[PDB]
Amino acid sequence: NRAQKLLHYLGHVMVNGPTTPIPVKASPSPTDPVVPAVPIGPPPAGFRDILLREGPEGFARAVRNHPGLLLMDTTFRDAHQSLLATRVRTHDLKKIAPYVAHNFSKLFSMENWGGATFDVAMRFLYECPWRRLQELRELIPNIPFQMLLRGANAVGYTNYPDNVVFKFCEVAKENGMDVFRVFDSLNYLPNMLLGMEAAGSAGGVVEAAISYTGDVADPSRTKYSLQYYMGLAEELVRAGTHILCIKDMAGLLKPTACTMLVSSLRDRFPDLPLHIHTHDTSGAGVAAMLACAQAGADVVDVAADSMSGMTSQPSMGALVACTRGTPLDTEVPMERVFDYSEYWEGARGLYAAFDCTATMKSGNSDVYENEIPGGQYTNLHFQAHSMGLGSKFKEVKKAYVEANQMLGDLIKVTPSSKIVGDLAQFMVQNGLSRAEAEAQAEELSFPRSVVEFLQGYIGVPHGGFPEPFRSKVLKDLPRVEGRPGASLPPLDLQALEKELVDRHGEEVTPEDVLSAAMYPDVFAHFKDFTATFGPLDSLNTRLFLQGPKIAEEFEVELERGKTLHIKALAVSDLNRAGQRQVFFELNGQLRSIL
Amino acid sequence: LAEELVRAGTHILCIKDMAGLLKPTACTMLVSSLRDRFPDLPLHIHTHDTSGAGVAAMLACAQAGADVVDVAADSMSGMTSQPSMGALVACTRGTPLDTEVPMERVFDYSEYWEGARGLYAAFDCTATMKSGNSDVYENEIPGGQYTNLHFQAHSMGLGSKFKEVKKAYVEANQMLGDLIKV
Amino acid sequence: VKDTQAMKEMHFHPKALKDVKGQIGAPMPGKVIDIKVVAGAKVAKGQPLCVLSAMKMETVVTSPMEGTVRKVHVTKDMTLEGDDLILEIE
Ligand SMILES: *C(=O)CCCC[C@@H]1SC[C@@H]2NC(=O)N[C@@H]21
Ligand SMILES: *C(=O)CCCC[C@@H]1SC[C@@H]2NC(=O)N[C@@H]21
Repeated sequence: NRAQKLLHYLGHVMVNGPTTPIPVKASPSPTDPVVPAVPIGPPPAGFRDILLREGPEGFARAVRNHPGLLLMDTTFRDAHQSLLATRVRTHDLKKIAPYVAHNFSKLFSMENWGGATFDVAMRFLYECPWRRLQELRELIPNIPFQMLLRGANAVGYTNYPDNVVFKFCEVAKENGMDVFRVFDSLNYLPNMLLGMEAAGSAGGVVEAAISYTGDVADPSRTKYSLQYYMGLAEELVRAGTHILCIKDMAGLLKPTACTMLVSSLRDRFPDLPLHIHTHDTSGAGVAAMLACAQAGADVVDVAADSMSGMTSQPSMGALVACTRGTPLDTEVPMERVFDYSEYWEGARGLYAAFDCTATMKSGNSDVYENEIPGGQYTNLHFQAHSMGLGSKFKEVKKAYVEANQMLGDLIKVTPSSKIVGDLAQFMVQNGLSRAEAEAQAEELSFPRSVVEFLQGYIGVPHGGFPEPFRSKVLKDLPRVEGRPGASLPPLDLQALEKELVDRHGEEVTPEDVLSAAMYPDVFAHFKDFTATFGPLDSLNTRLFLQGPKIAEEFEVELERGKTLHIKALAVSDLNRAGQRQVFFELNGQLRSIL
Repeated sequence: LAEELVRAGTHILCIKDMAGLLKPTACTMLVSSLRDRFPDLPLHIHTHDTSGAGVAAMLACAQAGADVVDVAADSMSGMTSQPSMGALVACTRGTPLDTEVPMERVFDYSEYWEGARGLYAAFDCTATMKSGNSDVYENEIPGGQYTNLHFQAHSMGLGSKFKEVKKAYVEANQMLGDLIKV
Repeated sequence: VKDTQAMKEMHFHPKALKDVKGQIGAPMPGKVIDIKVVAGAKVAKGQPLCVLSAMKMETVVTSPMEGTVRKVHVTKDMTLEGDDLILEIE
């Protein structure tokens, strides 16, 4: 009945339209990206074999001792939200996997998943993230993976019980996951320690990143000076890690800030390899990255050529070409880079319905005032469009700075910009100003997420937050003090299995149990929709994306040996009750669908 | 060539790069070399942010010996345009070079162009240039012609095979030999 | 010539005036999750009575003043736009 469900789904697409909200009304171009020819032999040996033969420490000093520079390709998680709306299907994604496995072995580790990827693959993308990792394990048995997790609340946007985090982390490492990334929205050390010990308990490389905010070279900047970074770094290194990293979403790392920070950090840790993560939003990310590489850099995050710049990471080509006659010696051929960029340039036009460069269109200087995360700009644009503030997109972000000033200058990355994003959206939706919103902050109803932030469920900020505002908003509400997770009542997920089985579960795996316990309602949405319309993420991205016309013969490989050729022969009209009929041709069979 | 030019008699000397092929090493070596026997004559550099790292090379040239620098407005920068105002103004804050120009005013000057560029919807980089392309080393295509070249090719009707037109350019160059095209 | 085939479109949607404080408006557009107050019931200062849901947003309505409600313009599960008449408190 699977083929019938697929035909029903395609007909519903053709007559009704795509279910997912389309930000920009554009038709994907019928240009098939070229799949590069790959070698027949097995993938080469990178650094996965070294870690498999050794412990985490072996991989650590293997990274540390190596003469050269290590490349963090981010053309699979970063680039999505940096350019698109993290709105890429997996079907075309498994079209360079043999090529990445075979040609690319000098690559350090790959950024496979993300919390955003999980949310989109549970809400809009009708796929299963555990599967997304599962089929990708066997296509590249060469390179370790890297996945972005955080300390207190693993995958959701609010804190979660410790045992729950323990079970996600263990199961994820079990699936074949390689490297764990952990951070926290604030500088809250207990959250970082919880994430570190979770990553160790799973067993593997534990890499520590810390957010960089403000100018560390400006004498005026006093809240976040060099010493505040240094003390926090000392705390983190005594906590226990393998690789030390820096988080820079806005990409505010000047060349001077680059050199001073790198020299200061390496000054007393010439043992830990260093990881750098940044976005080329200012337009001068490449020179700063070059200076960082010169000084002490060890791992450098670099984007693919055709999804680079703008709000993304620096491209492969510039970094490779500049580091030619230097001892740094990236030593990576660029001819392969050309074809990889050509494939992505072809594939990017497939997703044109949601493209920030329609609004973005340029380098966008003047971000030091905005200080908007690179991975959140397009998401805010989309949500403003959905609420209906897309026309006043510039005005919405004009209100981001004032909200930041309302709750003060604090580090903002994942659950730390979206709340301020809600603040700015409220600011423009009620079309009001800052000072009086502060004045009449008692009666004026405020978004619930802001209230939860003031409650302190996320944690305590490094610099605090104003007292009159929290008093006028929190008012008479009970307040959680310290680390809420420690006092948080741990929840049990065994009854989740039984409830799922007795409601709609017949072969639910523990990973599905985890996904449901994480995001239950949307998990029910996924599962009960995929039950009716059949198994998705088996057809071409473009074919579903347009699916606009009849007398088009297209084959869907739901199973191997089942071509499922589909020819939309004709489409009928309304018979009696607003129900139409469509003509399909199977591989050899006619079907009349209603 | 430079010594012949200086023996002829000029006032300022300029270095032109359509494709933007001044690597930072080539930047510093060339600029220092020219400054070696003429720490008196004015020097000019004009390049195009075609590859994508033109800001780094421009910074290196400025540090070594550069005198005058060509930089475009932020909204008319990148892609295949010239380096942006924002990068050069921002990086030279705690730097002895000290551009020292109000960056707030450059912001509004850039915003004007960001708004105004939308009128010429017919004339743009468009889908051929979603992202800044490398392989400009392999192409040797001047950045000043790419737009006119595409307009002309579409005018004949080669916009569809615009891709093959440009990968024929390098064979054309070697068939006539490696000569400078401006 | 004044055209008689205009067929002016009727839309209801009770707009909440800003001058009147008793009238209640929606901070955001969206759909009502639930209502906590039935008509002819008593409301308190700083007490929640309605909850709004969006694509990825949730808002809970906080009572403006003290008194009793007269009618609930919104019943349940409807598409609400911002700053429209939903309840009045007296
Ligand atoms: C919902 O549609 C998906 C999440 C959109 C928000 C994403 S998540 C990761 C980035 N960080 C942020 O604040 N917004 C972006
Ligand atoms: C005709 O369409 C206008 C003149 C075309 C030549 C121009 S000159 C400046 C650009 N650089 C180049 O090589 N061609 C373009």
